[PDB]
Amino acid sequence: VSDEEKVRIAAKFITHAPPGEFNEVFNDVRLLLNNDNLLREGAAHAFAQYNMDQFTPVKIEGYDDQVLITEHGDLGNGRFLDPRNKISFKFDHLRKEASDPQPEDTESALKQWRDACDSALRAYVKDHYPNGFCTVYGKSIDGQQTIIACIESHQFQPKNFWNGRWRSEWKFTITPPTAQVAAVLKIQVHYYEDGNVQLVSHKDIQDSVQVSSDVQTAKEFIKIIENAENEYQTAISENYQTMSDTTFKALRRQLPVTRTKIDWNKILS
Amino acid sequence: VNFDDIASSENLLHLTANRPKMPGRRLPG
Amino acid sequence: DQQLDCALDLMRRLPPQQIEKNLSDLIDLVPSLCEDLLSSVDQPLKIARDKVVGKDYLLCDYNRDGDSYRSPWSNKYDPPLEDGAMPSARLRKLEVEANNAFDQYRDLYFEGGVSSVYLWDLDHGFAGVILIKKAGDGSKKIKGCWDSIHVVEVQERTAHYKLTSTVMLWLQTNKTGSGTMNLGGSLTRQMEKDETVSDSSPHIANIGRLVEDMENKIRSTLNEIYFGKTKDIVNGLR
Repeated sequence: VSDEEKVRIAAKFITHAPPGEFNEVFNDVRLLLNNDNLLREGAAHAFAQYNMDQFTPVKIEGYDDQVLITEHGDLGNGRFLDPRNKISFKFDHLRKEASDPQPEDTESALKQWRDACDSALRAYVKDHYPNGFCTVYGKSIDGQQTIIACIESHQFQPKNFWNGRWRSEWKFTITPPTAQVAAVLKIQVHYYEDGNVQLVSHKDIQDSVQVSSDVQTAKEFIKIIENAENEYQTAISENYQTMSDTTFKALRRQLPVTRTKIDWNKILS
Repeated sequence: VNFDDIASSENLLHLTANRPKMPGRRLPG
Repeated sequence: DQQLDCALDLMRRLPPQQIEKNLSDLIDLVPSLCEDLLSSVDQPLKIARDKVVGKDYLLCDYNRDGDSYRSPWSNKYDPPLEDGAMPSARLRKLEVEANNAFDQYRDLYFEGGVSSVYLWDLDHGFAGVILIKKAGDGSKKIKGCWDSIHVVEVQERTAHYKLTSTVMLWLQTNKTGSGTMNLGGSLTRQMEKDETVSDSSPHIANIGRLVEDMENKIRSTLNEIYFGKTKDIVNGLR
């Protein structure tokens, strides 16, 4: 196995760290590769990739509420955009710290829509998530005016050997009188007290909404998001119940039909 | 950029590490 | 080092859904740990067919030699081998005994699936693995699989038993719900005990009760962790 293949594997592992365990996974891989130069040069991308993939929320000094690190905010040169506070900031992927906030020109013909959606979503997120954060981007892709709503929520409890994270990304492609709606909802949970058990799930959403006033549409968008996310959470709950009451039970009995543990001398006859 | 900066997996305990080993078997190719 | 410790730690964290690819990636990353990783990283059990006896048997590292695997029924390697590692005559007789006993255990608790027991000599006794593999019938669009890997060390009037048991549990469904949902992985537990060895309480009975007690316990714990704990975590995400 070549050094190039070793570092590709190292980068892959790093990018597959479960939520809240990036440092542990990074350290393991670093000690296994045992070549800091190779790691630096061949897995440099892996830190940024992971953070943006995970919608890592970061706190900026002087601004309440946090902002999500996502591909949509990547300003290059190690800086990221906070469309709500109209700022750019430096972000260190390794130390996961923001620094050097600077006013950033955010003006756009999407400006007022991004803002109406953002204020509505922020309220939706405070209500629906215990530890939620959201970042809404307004940009033109392929000339099409698009609102990109990103939601993150996590609960890290390494001391109880578990971490979990929700991520949702909603894309509204505006084409009056109708907006095209695409979304990906994701959940990952990791439990590892004397084991390694993980829930991995995601659902793709495809839909459309009537577009009207800036304010009314925001209401429409958030209503779509709410119905979809509740539906998904409900379906997940339904799967758990079915896995518990049907599949798990059928895999192994609690006790043999005798309703007593096995008499092993008998079995040996 | 510094890597000793990033701390730190104090490793979990590994129950499978101490099971009886059956030494002296050919590896797969 | 320490590389072994990190390797195991990494397998505790990388998604179990890619458990097989994880291991071979890890072997590629650190070629020198190959034997250690192959023996300490548990993997889903594979079913092979013993053409001679017309019975299924389970593949894992413990019945492997080179690229071939030993059937517990015919006591032969497939692909055939000139000098494959075999159990002594004494231990082979016990192994056949254990396979017969755990076959009935399998039927009693799992009402299906496949079982296999492989034994091997130790300095002051012997060890063995008891493997059970059971696939779900796929009802309600849920695919399920249960793997038992019970590894026992016996130090031989009375004997000391050390049991390290891993159960793997995989649940998956692709309802439009819901979208893709995968809930899987494994738990490991360990027990030790001295017990009398006698006519009425032979080694196979002693190991039997140990495996049964352990597995009943783990079944209950899987229920709590999979359907209690991970669900509670989801609900608080929320």
